[PDB]
Amino acid sequence: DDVTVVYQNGLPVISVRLPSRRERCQFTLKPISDSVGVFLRQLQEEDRGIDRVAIYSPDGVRVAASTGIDLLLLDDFKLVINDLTYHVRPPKRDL
Repeated sequence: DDVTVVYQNGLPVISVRLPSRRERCQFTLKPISDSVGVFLRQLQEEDRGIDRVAIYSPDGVRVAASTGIDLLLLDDFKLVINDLTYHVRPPKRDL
């Protein structure tokens, strides 16, 4: 339960723990414009020691980058930071 998904002002907020400092860093994104590559590119740009960054679907399949993040916020998934295979369940939305 080390990574959150809690909405504020109609948009997702993803507070995750970084590898360098343990202070939780939240990530505000847009379901419309922001994509998975904006999120992971961001994450790489808040820790210089993040080596391989990934996101997988429940069935292990790597989710693409140009996929909209609104489409990622329909089901649960896995955010992978280094050896950390993270599991995330996002609250219910419509679209």
